[PDB]
Amino acid sequence: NITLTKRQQEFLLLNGWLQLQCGHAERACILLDALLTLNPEHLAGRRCRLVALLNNNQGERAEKEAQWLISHDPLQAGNWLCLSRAQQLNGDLDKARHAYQHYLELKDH
Amino acid sequence: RLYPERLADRALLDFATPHDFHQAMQGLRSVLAEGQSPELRAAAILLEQMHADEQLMQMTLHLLHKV
Ligand SMILES: [Cl-]
Repeated sequence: NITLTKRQQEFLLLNGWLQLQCGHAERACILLDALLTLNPEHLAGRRCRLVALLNNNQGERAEKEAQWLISHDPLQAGNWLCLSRAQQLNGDLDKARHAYQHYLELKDH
Repeated sequence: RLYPERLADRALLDFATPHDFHQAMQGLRSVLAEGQSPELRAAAILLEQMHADEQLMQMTLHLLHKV
């Protein structure tokens, strides 16, 4: 049994974001996968890994992770923007356009 | 322009932005070193590979006003 403390979860999250912000998308996914294995309910890590998967050209994993956030947090408009990009990387431009519309609608509330 | 796609990339990276470094890194490596799953074993090897970059990582995070 393995656990991370609250400060350790944030330290692992900031390092995952650092690699993303600094253009190391795969390192971000590697670090944030470990974070979300030990705390799969960490939303900030879910969002960071999602955009990390997009920049790592992993549209398949990104689509499922965009769906996960749409399910467990449907109010956040940024979830549909991520689904739009993932479905775009997956070639389904029709779906990507529909997910982008819901992103525009949800931004206006 | 009809659609603000020029702001899409900036919006994605804002969406991903979350709201002592040496000691914290050595502590996290300590915990991840015991995980047997592939995810923890992959991240433990990565954090060990970036060990020579701790000062650079702390400096960059400090400039980004995060750590
Ligand atoms: Cl030391």
